[PDB]
Amino acid sequence: MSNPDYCIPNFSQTVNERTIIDIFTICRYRSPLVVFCLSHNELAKKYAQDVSMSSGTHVHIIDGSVEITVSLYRTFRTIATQLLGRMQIVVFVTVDKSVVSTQVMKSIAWAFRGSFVELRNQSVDSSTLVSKLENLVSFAPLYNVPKCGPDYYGPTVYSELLSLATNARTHWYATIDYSMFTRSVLTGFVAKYFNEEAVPIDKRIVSIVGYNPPYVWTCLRHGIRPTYIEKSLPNPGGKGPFGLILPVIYVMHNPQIKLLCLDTFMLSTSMNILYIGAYPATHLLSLQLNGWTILAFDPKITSDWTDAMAKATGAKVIGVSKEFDFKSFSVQANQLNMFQNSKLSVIDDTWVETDYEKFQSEKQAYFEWLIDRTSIDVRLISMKWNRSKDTSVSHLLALLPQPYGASIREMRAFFHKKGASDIKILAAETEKYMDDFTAMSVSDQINTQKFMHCMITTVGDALKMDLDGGRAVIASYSLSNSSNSKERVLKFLSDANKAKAMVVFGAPNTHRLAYAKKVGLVLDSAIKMSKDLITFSNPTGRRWRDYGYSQSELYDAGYVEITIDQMVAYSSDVYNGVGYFANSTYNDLFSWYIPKWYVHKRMLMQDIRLSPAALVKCFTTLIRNICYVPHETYYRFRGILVDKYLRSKNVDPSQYSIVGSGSKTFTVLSHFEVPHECGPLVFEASTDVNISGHLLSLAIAAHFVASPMILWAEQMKYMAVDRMLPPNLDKSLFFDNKVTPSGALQRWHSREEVLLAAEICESYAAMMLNNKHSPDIIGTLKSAINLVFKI
Amino acid sequence: DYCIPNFSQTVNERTIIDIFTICRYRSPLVVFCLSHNELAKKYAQDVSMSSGTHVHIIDGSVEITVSLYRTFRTIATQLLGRMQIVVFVTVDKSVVSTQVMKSIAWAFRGSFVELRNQSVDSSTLVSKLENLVSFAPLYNVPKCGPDYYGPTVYSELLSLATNARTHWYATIDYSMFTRSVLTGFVAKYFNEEAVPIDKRIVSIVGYNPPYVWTCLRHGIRPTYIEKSLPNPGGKGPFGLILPVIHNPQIKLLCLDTFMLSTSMNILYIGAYPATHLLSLQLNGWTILAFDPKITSDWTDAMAKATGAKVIGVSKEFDFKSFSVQANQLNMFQNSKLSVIDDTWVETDYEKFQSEKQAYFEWLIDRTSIDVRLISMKWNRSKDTSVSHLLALLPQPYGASIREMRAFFHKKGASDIKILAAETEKYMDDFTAMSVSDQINTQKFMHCMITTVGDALKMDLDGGRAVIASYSLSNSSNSKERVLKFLSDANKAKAMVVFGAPNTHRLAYAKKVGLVLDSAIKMSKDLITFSRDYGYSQSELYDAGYVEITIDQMVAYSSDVYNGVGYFANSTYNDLFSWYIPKWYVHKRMLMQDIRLSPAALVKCFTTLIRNICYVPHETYYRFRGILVDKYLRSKNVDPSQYSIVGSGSKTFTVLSHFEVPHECGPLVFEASTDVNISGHLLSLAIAAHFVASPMILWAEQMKYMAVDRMLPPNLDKSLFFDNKVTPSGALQRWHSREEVLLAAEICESYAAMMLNNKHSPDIIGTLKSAINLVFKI
Ligand SMILES: Nc1nc2c(ncn2[C@@H]2O[C@H](COP(=O)(O)OP(=O)(O)OP(=O)(O)O)[C@@H](O)[C@H]2O)c(=O)[nH]1
Ligand SMILES: Nc1nc2c(ncn2[C@@H]2O[C@H](COP(=O)(O)OP(=O)(O)OP(=O)(O)O)[C@@H](O)[C@H]2O)c(=O)[nH]1
Ligand SMILES: Nc1nc2c(ncn2[C@@H]2O[C@H](COP(=O)(O)OP(=O)(O)O)[C@@H](O)[C@H]2O)c(=O)[nH]1
Ligand SMILES: Nc1nc2c(ncn2[C@@H]2O[C@H](COP(=O)(O)OP(=O)(O)O)[C@@H](O)[C@H]2O)c(=O)[nH]1
Repeated sequence: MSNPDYCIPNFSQTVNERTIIDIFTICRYRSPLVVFCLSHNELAKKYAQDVSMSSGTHVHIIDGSVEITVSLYRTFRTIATQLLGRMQIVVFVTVDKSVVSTQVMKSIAWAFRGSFVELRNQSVDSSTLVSKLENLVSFAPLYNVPKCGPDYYGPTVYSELLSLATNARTHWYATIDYSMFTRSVLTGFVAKYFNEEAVPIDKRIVSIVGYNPPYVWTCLRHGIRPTYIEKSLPNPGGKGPFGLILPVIYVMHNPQIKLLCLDTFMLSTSMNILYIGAYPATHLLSLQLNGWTILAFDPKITSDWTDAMAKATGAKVIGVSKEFDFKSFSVQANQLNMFQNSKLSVIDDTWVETDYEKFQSEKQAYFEWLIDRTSIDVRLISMKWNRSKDTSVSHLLALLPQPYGASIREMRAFFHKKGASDIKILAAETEKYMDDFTAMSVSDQINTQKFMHCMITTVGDALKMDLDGGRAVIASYSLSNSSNSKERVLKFLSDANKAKAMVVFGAPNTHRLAYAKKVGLVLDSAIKMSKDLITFSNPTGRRWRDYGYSQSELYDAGYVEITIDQMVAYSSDVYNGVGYFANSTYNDLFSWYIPKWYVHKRMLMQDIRLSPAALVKCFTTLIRNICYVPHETYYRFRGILVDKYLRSKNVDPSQYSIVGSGSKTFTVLSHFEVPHECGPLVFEASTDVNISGHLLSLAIAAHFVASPMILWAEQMKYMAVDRMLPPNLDKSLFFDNKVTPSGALQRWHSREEVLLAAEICESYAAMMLNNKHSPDIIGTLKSAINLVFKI
Repeated sequence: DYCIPNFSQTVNERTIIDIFTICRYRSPLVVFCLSHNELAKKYAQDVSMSSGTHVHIIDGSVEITVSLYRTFRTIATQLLGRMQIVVFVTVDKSVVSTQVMKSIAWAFRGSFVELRNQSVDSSTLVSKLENLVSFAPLYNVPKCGPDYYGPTVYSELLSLATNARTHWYATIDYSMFTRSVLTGFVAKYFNEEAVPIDKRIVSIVGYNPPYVWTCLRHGIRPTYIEKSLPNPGGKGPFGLILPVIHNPQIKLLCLDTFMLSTSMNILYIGAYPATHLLSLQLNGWTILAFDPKITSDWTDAMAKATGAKVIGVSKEFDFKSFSVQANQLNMFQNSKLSVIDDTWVETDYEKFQSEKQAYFEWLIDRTSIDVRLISMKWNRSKDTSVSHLLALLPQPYGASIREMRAFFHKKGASDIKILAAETEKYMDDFTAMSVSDQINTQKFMHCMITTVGDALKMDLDGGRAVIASYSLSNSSNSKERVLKFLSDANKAKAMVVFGAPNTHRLAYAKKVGLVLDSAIKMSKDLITFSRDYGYSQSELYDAGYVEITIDQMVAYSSDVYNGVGYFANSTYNDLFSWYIPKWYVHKRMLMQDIRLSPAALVKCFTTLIRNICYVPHETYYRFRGILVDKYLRSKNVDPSQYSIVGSGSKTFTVLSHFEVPHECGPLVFEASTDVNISGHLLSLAIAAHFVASPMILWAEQMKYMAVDRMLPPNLDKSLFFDNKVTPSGALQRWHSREEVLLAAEICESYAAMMLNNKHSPDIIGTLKSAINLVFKI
């Protein structure tokens, strides 16, 4: 009949601008999954029952009654459709590690934005296992294990949700936590790239464009070293060649952030470290330090300590249970023999209760000797400083406050070959200084870490840097010029891709921001834009401007969008960063991109880590539930859309018969062709055409969150024929795709079936979203897909 | 704000609207019974992987009461999730019977499929299984009823010819569902009260055509009461001689359900095959049927399907034999009788009618038989005089055929002359009307089963059953008079089922901006639909009436129900509430099996809010302890007399004896006891903002459950799967009166917390005052 208002499926009454807002809102909950591995199936079943009956959590048990790749396929195909349902989902995995390994299950979990718990080692009465199981029921529908990462150090404290003393509330800073998660994942991705490209460990250095403090920690957590690139040097305003002897004067609650601050910076300066007063050095256990050599001096050191430290960090650890001999000015003393003709830095955390000032006289005289050696490239020495008397020092680059010592009096000195050749430190300056430092707030003390970070900063124009050697760079806002910036950034990226460099690029997505503004989600108050020029502002009222970019602009410059989900899942085997709890609308406005050469080299075979599985079904299923679209009816609508499209190209209806089912979109009756800038699309008599359904649903999802569509399109281009699985990868990572008897990934679609889907994409979006879609989002996707399939 | 749980940023009037919208989807469940577990596993995998449907299989690896408890406690939390749920039941009928599984399905607003008799390669079984995958998230079996006759046609969703679309009139279909359920509830009432079959008659207040069909589907006879009788404008003593102008066999159903309303004994002339009768429940009726094509098998199949006593005669009826001893009419001596004459002939039809007319003019006047009504087809080209003609009517489903229906009756015109020209011109006009206007002429037939009278004045002796529909909420009835009428019905132990707009639910829907004044406006309790009086739960409980939801009525009535189901829930229908008399609630409903329970409402709104607002499971109970702390402070209870625990098992512990003043108390708390407040009361207060509420029926049951209570011996114990049972096999006690009234006392602050102060104080107020009456001292 006439009005669609009294017909189903119904888009006209169910999808208005407020439905679109609601889909945006629901996307903040799009990470419901917990993957929990344990070796006791009766225990799994008990907690599965407890959490589903008490909170409605959906529960699955992969117990080995079914072959593992089939059980994964069944379980995660179901889950993929449900990720926007706003209900928790838990998969218990109780098969052996030899059936599905820790690393494979963690990859799958993170590919579905889930938290991951591995406890299969544990006995049935293990207090930790029972604790984590009971936590499922206490916290559901939330969980206190982070998603997509083992650790979290933000303000959220799940135990506060259970305390009457806090009114059973805790902090929740989604954007800040997600931004930190993102910095972590980008670092992890570069770590994975180094590993995949077999870069020598001493060349695992990444350039961060723009000073970004968290990267020091994230890089050392991943065993790579950071260096910042700044266009200009703000004046430290102190004495010494560099102004770091007394210069003028995100959330991360790490337990011993004090010792982490110095040590992660010092581990940047050199792969070889002399550490005096090392015991216990428990904060080092969290880092990845393959390729580092740590010579540790302390009377408390045991054989047990050394072995634990090398096991946990991977560094070469020579632990000697002695006091250091600061009286012997010989390179042959203190075992410094191994550091001959090598770069070395020294972390001195020794101190004495009585005669401290004169203890500092013996060490400083040792460090002044050691700092100008010639058989050892001595790079930097860190020493505690508390001088009540006046003393002159040689080769002193930086006399610095402690950013995490919180109103204490002790200071830190840094010896360097190019520090001041002579300088007398008086005690009234330092007392009046540390008085100023004691006065400043907690936040202000921490931020003096900038002064330590100057020493691992480079001035220069990032757009002019040398990109040879597969150089790794992380770049977003600061990657820009003062002049002609957008054009210069895209040329730089295009050049970087041509050079086979690894410049990782992020930017606000123009058409997603414009869409979120148009439907009324983002206000002019918070973010404005004219064309691709965007003005941001926080409640503080500080404004900054930056350019939005689109997928087709980047592809034209040789760059392919990848999601944060894909980066962390791809990097799962080396990842040692933080996870997250909530998704953030603000973060979802940004897209991240990697150069085309690396996608072609390493990502054309779509295992689950590089797949769109966690986006390709959940928006479609949400809309079908809201709009009353039966499963088979959905495929009928696809057929009707293709019928209308072919008629608009004056294809005569006798050359094809519409089927509109899940297996056949239409059947070709007689030979015809459709003009297309990537074609013509050719259709042969007596064949079935089945268009690419993933293209259609990814085009919807690209309205709301960062899109895997370009990476998918390159994979789809590769999958015109069967492709043998890579021998170096666990076959289980391909569970979600069809595999032939020969062990090959089975072909997906012809180029016709893909480009036909691209051609009807706009009308599909208009149908599913009741003409409240974005033609611009569709158009940039369509243009990029046509470049992928360029003729 | 940057804290969780978070109601301040998550719940605004727009969230409230979205909750109303999600309530249209609150019937996601399918219960599918079959005998083949590998088939069940295959389609479970197919529908969950393709559409995300949540699937459960009850296969007997776990004892049945525990499996049901586990499965449906889980499902109760998910009913507002806007995702399909399928429970496959593969245990034998001996483990859980068809009627029990159907009662459970419908108590959870589900569709129900019973196919456990089928073999693994049954084409019907596979067909219904594949339908799950094709239609998901929808399904083409109706919820809460076997049949459906509305305009929604699921096959059309699959056809390119229709553009893969079909009709969807949620409000009209749910109103028709409602009529059907109200009828089946009265049929359940008649059965529980063992009313004799001859007395199973219900009065419908206000003319409402569909009730004739729903009543005969349940073996009940309808009677309409209307305050004023508009004369139809035609000839004869009642104006029914030429008055001024879905189901595959609605033609035959329309006349026959009406004719079956007039007498328990029927002479059916020309009855074969009468397939449409097989769908009615006709226990208590006797049908004498004449047709040559009648066989013994047709007779047996007819009595088996309907429960009627069928005498099938394989002859032509003899219109030439003018004695009560002929045509076997002897079985009807000293009883009522009506006659349905479906015969016709294509040669000499006029003379055949002439002879039949002579026969019926004699028959209507018999004295050894009380002949109530005779119907005959009428197509005459000659002028002809007629005696005892009560009505001469078009066939409302006659499309454009030229045949009429004559109705003989002892109170018809003693003699009248029917002019063929007049009837011809009447048929000219009728066949040229639109189909809708044609159908609406069935009101002339229903005139003959309508009584004029003020319903508020009617006699209510003998447990009389009345369906007031919405009619008594019309503003021409002062609230004062209706409530005294209802109060008198309850005291007289009558069964008047009463419906009315719920004043406070409607005001809330308007306040939040769901309903516009362009559609509905209200001043206090006077409501104008674009007019009725709204009623509230506290007004009606004072008049002896208890709210019951439509879900509970159909689940309670499930073993006699033979009505229609529905597919969509409807915002408009949910604005209304239904009420039954307290005396029946106390007699038959205080033991809460699953049919009379709030299980399908008490979890799904709370879980939905907790998901939106980031409320952990344990944190929810901490909030409840915090609310109780504040309440006790506000009553100047010294905080050293209690310690807040705020957990699922203890709300607080009592340290020293203390008391709280209360109009139903005082509430007494003994030292060294744990107090656990009634969580169901709090959840139902939320649900009552959005849909009709089981709160008052629940409260009566809760009052009964201060102590353990033995299970009713003549009910399948599996209907009690969802409540705790004691070692000795009793229903375990629920809560003390202190624990219930404490909940009522904090109810307002709980709704303000859960809905970010966008709740309705009036809805909470009417519930709290009714609960206090339930617990009155
Ligand atoms: N991973 C992946 N596999 C595909 C893709 N397209 C086709 N295939 C293979 O072909 C099958 C289905 O193709 P499609 O017609 O796009 O169907 P779909 O993946 O179920 O998506 P819908 O068509 O919307 O139902 C899958 O089982 C794949 O193994 C694709 O885009 N990505
Ligand atoms: N079968 C049944 N049992 C009830 C009902 N109301 C209360 N109970 C019983 O009383 C016990 C405590 O009830 P409540 O505290 O009111 O509610 P609850 O089911 O525990 O749910 P929450 O307290 O909200 O978490 C329950 O575990 C039930 O066994 C009811 O309506 N039906
Ligand atoms: N492990 C665990 N299970 C629970 C907890 N609370 C409830 N459950 C499970 O959830 C089921 C449902 O109980 P529920 O409906 O919440 O009743 P209630 O416990 O009295 O509030 C129970 O049978 C328990 O198995 C809990 O705190 N821990
Ligand atoms: N029985 C049945 N199963 C289906 C149908 N469509 C999909 N499925 C099942 O659902 C599973 C998931 O299907 P889908 O998500 O479309 O992926 P794909 O069919 O493998 O490309 C498949 O293993 C199918 O067997 C259908 O029309 N009937």
